[PDB]
Amino acid sequence: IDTCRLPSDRGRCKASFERWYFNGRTCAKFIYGGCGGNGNKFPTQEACMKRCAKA
Repeated sequence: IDTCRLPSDRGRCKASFERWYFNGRTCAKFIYGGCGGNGNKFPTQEACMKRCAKA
């Protein structure tokens, strides 16, 4: 699991939506405007846990 290592950006921009991301092993939460994301970013925690907590 090398996707949970990628640093997800919150992308300030003109957006401000709360999303989930991987933090080493556990999940996290912040205001992700939608600018800056690859494989560590995720809308719901269900995917964040199923990608690192379930995998």
